[PDB]
Amino acid sequence: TTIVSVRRNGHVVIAGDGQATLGNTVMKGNVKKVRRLYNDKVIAGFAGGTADAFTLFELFERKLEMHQGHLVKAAVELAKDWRRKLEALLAVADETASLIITGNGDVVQPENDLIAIGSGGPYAQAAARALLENTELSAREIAEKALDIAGDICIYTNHFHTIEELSYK
Amino acid sequence: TTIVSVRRNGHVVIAGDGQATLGNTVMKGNVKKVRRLYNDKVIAGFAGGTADAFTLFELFERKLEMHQGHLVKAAVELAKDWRRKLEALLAVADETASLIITGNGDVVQPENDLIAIGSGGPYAQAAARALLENTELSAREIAEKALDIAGDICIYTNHFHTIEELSYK
Amino acid sequence: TTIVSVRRNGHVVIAGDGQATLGNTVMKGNVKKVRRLYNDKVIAGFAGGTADAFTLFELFERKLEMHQGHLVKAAVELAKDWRRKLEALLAVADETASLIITGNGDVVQPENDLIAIGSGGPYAQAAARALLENTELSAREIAEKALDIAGDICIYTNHFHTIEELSYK
Amino acid sequence: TTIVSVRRNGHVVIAGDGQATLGNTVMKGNVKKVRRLYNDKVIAGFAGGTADAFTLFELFERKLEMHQGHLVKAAVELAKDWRRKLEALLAVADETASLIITGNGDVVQPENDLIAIGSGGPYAQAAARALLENTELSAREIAEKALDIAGDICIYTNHFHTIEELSYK
Amino acid sequence: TTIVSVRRNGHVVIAGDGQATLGNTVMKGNVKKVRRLYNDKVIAGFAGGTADAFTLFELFERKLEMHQGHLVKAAVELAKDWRRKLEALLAVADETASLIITGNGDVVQPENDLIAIGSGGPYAQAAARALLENTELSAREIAEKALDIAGDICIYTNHFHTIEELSYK
Amino acid sequence: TTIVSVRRNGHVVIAGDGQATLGNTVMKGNVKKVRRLYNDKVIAGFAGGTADAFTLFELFERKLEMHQGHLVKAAVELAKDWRRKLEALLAVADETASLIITGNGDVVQPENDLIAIGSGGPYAQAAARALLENTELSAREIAEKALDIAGDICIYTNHFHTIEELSYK
Amino acid sequence: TTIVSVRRNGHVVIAGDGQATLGNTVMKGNVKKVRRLYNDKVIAGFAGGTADAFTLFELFERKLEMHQGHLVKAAVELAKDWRRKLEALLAVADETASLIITGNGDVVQPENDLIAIGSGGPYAQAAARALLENTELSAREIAEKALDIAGDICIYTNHFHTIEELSYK
Amino acid sequence: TTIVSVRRNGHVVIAGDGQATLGNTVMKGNVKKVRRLYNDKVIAGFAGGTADAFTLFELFERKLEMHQGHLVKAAVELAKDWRRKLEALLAVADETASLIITGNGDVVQPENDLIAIGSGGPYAQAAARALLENTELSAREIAEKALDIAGDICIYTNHFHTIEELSYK
Amino acid sequence: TTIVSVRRNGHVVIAGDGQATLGNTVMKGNVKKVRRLYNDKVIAGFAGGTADAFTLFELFERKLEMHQGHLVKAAVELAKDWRRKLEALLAVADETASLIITGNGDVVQPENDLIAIGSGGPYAQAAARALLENTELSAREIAEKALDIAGDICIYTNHFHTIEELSYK
Amino acid sequence: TTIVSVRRNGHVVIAGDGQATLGNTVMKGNVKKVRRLYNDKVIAGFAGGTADAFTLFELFERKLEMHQGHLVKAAVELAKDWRRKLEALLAVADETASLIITGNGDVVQPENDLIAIGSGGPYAQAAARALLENTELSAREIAEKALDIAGDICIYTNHFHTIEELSYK
Amino acid sequence: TTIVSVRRNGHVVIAGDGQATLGNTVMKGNVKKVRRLYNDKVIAGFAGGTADAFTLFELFERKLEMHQGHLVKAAVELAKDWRRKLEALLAVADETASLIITGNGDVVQPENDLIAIGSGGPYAQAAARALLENTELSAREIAEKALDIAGDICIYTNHFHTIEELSYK
Amino acid sequence: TTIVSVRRNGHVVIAGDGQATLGNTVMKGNVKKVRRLYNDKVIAGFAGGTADAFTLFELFERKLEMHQGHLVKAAVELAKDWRRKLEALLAVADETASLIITGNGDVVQPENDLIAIGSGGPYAQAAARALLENTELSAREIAEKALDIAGDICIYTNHFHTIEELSYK
Repeated sequence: TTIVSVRRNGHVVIAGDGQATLGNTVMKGNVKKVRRLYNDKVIAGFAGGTADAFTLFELFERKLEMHQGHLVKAAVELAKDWRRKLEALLAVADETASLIITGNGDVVQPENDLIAIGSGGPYAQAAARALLENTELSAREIAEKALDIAGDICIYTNHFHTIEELSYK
Repeated sequence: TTIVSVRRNGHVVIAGDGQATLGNTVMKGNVKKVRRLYNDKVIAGFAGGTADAFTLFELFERKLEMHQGHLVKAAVELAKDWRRKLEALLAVADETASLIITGNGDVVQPENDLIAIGSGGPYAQAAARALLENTELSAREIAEKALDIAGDICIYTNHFHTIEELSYK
Repeated sequence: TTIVSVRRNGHVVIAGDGQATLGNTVMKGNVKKVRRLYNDKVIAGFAGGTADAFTLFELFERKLEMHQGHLVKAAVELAKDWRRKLEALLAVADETASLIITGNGDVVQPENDLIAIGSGGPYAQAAARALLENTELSAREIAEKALDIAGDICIYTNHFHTIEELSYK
Repeated sequence: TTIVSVRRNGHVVIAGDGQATLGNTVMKGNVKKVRRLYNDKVIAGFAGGTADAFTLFELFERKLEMHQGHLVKAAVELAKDWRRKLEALLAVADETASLIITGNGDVVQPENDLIAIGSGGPYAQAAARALLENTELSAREIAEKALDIAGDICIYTNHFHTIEELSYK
Repeated sequence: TTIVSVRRNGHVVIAGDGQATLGNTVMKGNVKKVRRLYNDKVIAGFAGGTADAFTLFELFERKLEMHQGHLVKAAVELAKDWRRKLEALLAVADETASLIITGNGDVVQPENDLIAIGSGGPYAQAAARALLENTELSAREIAEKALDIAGDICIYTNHFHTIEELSYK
Repeated sequence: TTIVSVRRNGHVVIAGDGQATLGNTVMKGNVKKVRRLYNDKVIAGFAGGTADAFTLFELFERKLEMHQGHLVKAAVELAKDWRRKLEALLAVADETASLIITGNGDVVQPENDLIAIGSGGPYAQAAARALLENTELSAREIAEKALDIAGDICIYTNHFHTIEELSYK
Repeated sequence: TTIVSVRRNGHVVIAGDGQATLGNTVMKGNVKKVRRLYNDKVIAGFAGGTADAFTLFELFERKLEMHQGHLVKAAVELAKDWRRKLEALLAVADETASLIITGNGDVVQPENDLIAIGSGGPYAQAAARALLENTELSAREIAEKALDIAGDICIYTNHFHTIEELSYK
Repeated sequence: TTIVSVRRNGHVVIAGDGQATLGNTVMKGNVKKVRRLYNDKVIAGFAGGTADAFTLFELFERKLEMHQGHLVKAAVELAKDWRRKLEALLAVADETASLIITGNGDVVQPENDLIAIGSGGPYAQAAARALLENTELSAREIAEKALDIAGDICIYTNHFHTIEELSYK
Repeated sequence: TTIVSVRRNGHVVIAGDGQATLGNTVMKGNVKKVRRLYNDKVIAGFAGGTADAFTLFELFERKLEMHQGHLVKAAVELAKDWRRKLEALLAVADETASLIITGNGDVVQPENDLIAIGSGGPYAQAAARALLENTELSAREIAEKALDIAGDICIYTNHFHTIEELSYK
Repeated sequence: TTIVSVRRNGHVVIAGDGQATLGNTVMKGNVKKVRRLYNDKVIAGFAGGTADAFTLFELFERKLEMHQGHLVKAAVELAKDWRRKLEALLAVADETASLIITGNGDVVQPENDLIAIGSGGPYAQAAARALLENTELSAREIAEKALDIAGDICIYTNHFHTIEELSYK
Repeated sequence: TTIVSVRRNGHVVIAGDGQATLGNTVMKGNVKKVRRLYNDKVIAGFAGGTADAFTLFELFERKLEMHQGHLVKAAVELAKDWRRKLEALLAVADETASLIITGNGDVVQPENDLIAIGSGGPYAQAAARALLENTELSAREIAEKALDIAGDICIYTNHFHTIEELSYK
Repeated sequence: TTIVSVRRNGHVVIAGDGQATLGNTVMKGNVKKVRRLYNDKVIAGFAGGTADAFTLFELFERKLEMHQGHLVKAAVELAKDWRRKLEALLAVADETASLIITGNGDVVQPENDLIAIGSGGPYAQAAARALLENTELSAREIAEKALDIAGDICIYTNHFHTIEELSYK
């Protein structure tokens, strides 16, 4: 799996592949790993088992309403509620911030709001970081291009894309 | 990796992917796994390390000259010379026969001259066997279509193709 | 085990083998892995332990009545009730849709309503996909032929068949 | 793999399946695991890798000539020559005796000249022993029927047969 | 251990050995693994820990009274009450049917009412299947002879016998 | 540890050593591993951790009162109550019967009421069985002599003795 | 396996079982593990692979001639010649002494010329030691009775016997 | 460690880090992993043990003289001479070609003369590939920037650089 | 990770790196591992998962208010409340004392109020101890210099710093 | 860790080292492993984690008051609670008795009130036992000298001492 | 095993137990582990296999003659001849020095000519060191008393003694 | 084990501890791990087995004479002769340079001629680096003080010192 998030110029996106691997075989190639939440002003991407991550969605989407729609707090609260047999990673972003929510119940603020998680995560991070620091490409162009390179390199990442973008100020 | 060989209507082909995998990463995606030998009337495909298999080429191409270019004998003789470690598989075919030459030094005659070796071997075998018994497709069409399906399913097989065909009577 | 589902021309079928394996030995060779439900206009096939899957039947057949006989909703509802980790897979199809219901509680829509689950799943998928894209065979002919190839290749799949077909518009 | 040998009424046979398994997949289903030697008055069957066992053939067939055609001595001598990186089992029989030649270099005289080696060995032994002690069936009938049952039970044994019989006094 | 059940000509029997093994040592050699139930018109044999299986007896003998003495229903009901893992296997038979009740809570109808469970199960199955298909022996003779062979082959099965027979129409 | 129980001529005894071993070192050499229960007409010996076994005592001594002082029933009932994180063995005997109560919750009736459990169990069993079948020694003499031999042979058994005898009819 | 040697009243014997075990299955039950040497005034028993031990025979029988027939010296000399890829144990006795010759090349003088080697060795030692110290049985009676007990207890020892006795002064 | 090679516009460079890791500790941070050869018109970089790789240098620098200074042939010849207990990777480039020389004795032509080997190899490949396909940066700028990103991501790669450039035509 | 605490001349500091490692890759390099508490007269540093340690903060900051602001008691009370699925270390200091609060619920008083915890802990301890005993550097200078050396040596520690100082009497 | 207790001539002492080891590194060298309790007429020493053992203190010191100050009971009650994923040993002594309270919840009376627990326990036991049986040294002299020897031999025991003595009648 | 050597007042002794352990069982209890050499003015003790150590004897006794009878001489020369690698330890002493000769071919001068090797070595070292530093006992008394304590503590050491003393100036 | 080397102001030293550890016990505490070579103008220290390292001495001292006394060349030549690998580390220094010679046959030039190898190596590196960069201490003072700290922290390093110094220009 590979989930990428890039933020640039009042835009933020999350892109994910669609590969589901069982052993050395592809079960499915069109998995939707990126969705919108909270009246479509919150975007999220997941890596891991479809169940555990879907648990996290509701569990997170709940905390969003339960906390006004405040991204950071909703995530922080959730860090306590998971602190139990789940293994998945969650990439979450809105107009204000971008974070990662992990299995142990950690909440992580990526360095430049650049998120790259999954098996193919580090490869996408390398491509994204490169494009960020040496081009004037858009957050959507960078995330998409980084995801293709990751799929080219990671055996467990493909070339099916789901991309959700968020325009703001 | 995946190597397929199909024989039908005075034609015989060998098709192979181009993926070289190190761990979970792709080192190279355009490996040439299929070549011609002996004045281009013998075709061969390999699966395994580039070195050990290249050893087998020369070691086999030698026995071809050393034995008139009689395919079967040259292979059988080689079975003794490796009977010492090498881990690679060799698919070899000509106008007359088609065989597999393995690491332990075995020589195997496939059931209907259908060869499918490599990690993605079995999946290509299933696709080929289906096409063979249920279509009127050519040996080249069948091998190519089986190799794509194998690449689609096997994590260790890609969609780069090298195909060598041999027309005869 | 191998369960195959093919949909073509107002027909949909599910086919399964009959092998039950304990270690390296065959316990039973005539397991019924495919049944009809809901007044025989819903067909289902399972892979896994006879118990956990039979749990899923009732648990699913319940939701069918509880939800009008609506296939998709009944499955989606069940995804919550299992979200307690049973290890079986369920292939379910009717006139309208075809889905897979897994252990973690996921519900999956296969790409072209082609379902291939079990140990021998991928091999049947390869054969089915081939036949689908290169013949004019019926959904029943394709599923049966794909199941035989799977049984030929999978050590854990045999040649006992249970097939349930569904004619509609 | 199963190899069976039965001796009864001046007859002795060796029967073997044809399955070659790689992981959980069948590579080949028509392997010839039984042959004749020494001007066709010695029969042998093998279980294991095609190479190591083929080494044993020549290595054994050599000792046969080197020792007159005396079955027992030729085998005993071989026990020293292998006393080194081979893993295979050898079933050998003639007019006089029947033995097993193993990897460590042991030579074993089965209890009632009933030999059953391979993964499916014990199941064929049980069927054979039953038929032996409770029927008047021929050595060929017993070996064949025992091999089918073994193929039915062993995941690693099939229903392809190679049978070599030997009539004498 | 080994439990065998054979049904033939209005007779049904269950036979079991007496070996209790701890590590590589025999704790006890005269374990009673076969008993009668429900006014002695139901017979049962068990494989596993003496406790867990004895739990199953009462738990099963209960359902028998609770359900009229109907063998199949009593077993099916029990499949729910155990749905923890108990680790034992239960062989149960009467005038009407013969079944296996397992640890996960499965209920299994053997192919020809031939039951062979335990470590030595498969060997007894092979001998029984042979005798069944090639002799005219009684259900008691076949079960006993199959149990001896299993004890001869299985390290964990001995030659102490407990046999319960049931004559009917 | 070695606990021995012998029954002969209206007498029954239990004998145990006194060694407590931690790694390769002796912590204690005078452990009391044999006691009397239920107004001193029930004797018991244990092998394992001093805690888990002492749990078993009370848990067993309870069921004795709870069930009249009936040895067998009290033990059988206990088999359910332990069917959980204990690892110990219990040897229990009275005027009527002698049994072993194990960790999984099994209850075992030894072959000739001869009990030998612990690391040095099998050696004492061999000595006891010998004396039983070839001398006219008393149950106390046999158990004591078998325990010494076991201590001589087992690294984990010493020569400190605790013996409890029970005279009856 | 179990090899026993007892010396008493100008007699010395060696007794061994006949079981050959492969995994959990019995290959052969009538192995001859005890023989005579050097004009039948030297007896020997072995435990291990039939090959390595047979190597030891010749290698030892050689040193016997090479050293006059002196038991101890012949064994001691051999200790140097094996001081290399053999794993077997050798029990050797004559009119004068009794010893064990092991794989590392050690020569061991048992305590009271009582030898018990093999998997079932210790159990036979316990029975033998008991009989020795508490009966007036003959060396042949003791060894035989100890071997039966060992076969009763060891999973890897049977009840087939080969006994060689030696009468002297 | 990380070795990168980029070729663009009549330039070719090799860049490497300087980290030497022992366990989880840094032994040295200024290792020179890139050098010039053959009168400074051949550049090379290595990954692995300082010894084995230095062996490869001389062994390769030898073949360069021994073969005119022809890069490809000198490498191919070396592939035979190593076809033995070395574990290192070699990156080699000149005016004409760029190759990798591995431990098994393989010679690999990278896809677009882009070489990225070492633990941090794949991350540098992703950054380089990105810059190549989306900027107009120089081969030196790309290699340096890709090496920094690799050092940022790989625990086993640092930010010490050794860069050798080659201007031609 | 690496947390250092030094106390000297009415000053006490805590210094931590910023590296977050996942596998062999750096997720984040600017983690804040040191904070102030209780109206900024208590400083704390953590090592481990961001979640479990953040649990400890609140859980500890709670006990501070709950206990007057008494450092030692608040920590000791917490030792009971965690005596449960957390894995983190906590370095805590004020005007009066300095302690470590671990996962099992231990509270440890370091030897000279010198705290060095984390993967790079011991290396920082060595540098700090050296500086302490051989220079007149400030507690802040020592901690910072020790942290750099630790980051230079530990693969899992970087050179991002967060330092909190506390001036008192 | 090494805790020693010696009782002689109306005196009883407990001595412990101060080493705390993490991996192969010393975290702390002046740990206080011996304290006084219950108005300083009860002494105790611990071995293990500082937390779990400190739990045991309070848990034990509680039972002391709760039971009067009667040693045995306070310790026995504590054997409950630890009787819960935990590990620590406790040495406890007063004017009347001396005992060990372990992790499983056992209470052990040492042979001659000589207690030696911890990694270095056995070595101190050896030295103490020697001095006891061959000198007229005081209980304090013996315990101190035994502790030094243990620290000299045990890698996990040092030469920091904490000694608490108790004079009585 | 346990070998002790003590030197005091113109005396030097070597003491050893007699236990030979196979698995958890005692093979022999009266092994002679200490002998005299070189016209009985050199004493030696061994720990390990009887063979490898006996090799070392001759190999050492040889070098003694080959080098005048110079103890240190003969041992250092031997260090080269063993530089096999087979497993035994040798304790050697005369009028002048005392050394240990190990498997890798090291020669070690113990601290105060106190040698304690074997499984029970460290325990004897502790007892000896105690007695040495706190009594006026003889080298023979100390070694004997230390060996008993070691036998009491070590599971692999018994109370059979072989002691060789050497009086000089 | 710890070996430290510091070079400062025309001086260079090597310091090592004396601990030899077997399991968790100290075999010896006064091992000499540092010596002089080549007419006492070359100093060396080793870490590892006494044998393998002593091999390295002679093997290195040889190359010194064989190569004039040139430190670097003698070491480089040796790198080939070791390229069957004795597991040891070698620290070597003279007037000109300082290097490490490792087991795989690598030769490493430390960063500032500061060498710290062994289990306690990194701790001594931290202390040394600190002293170097923050004091005006001598190379001998720094190495000794760093070795003490390492011994204080490493469980496998003690406080016995061997120091060799070398004065030059």
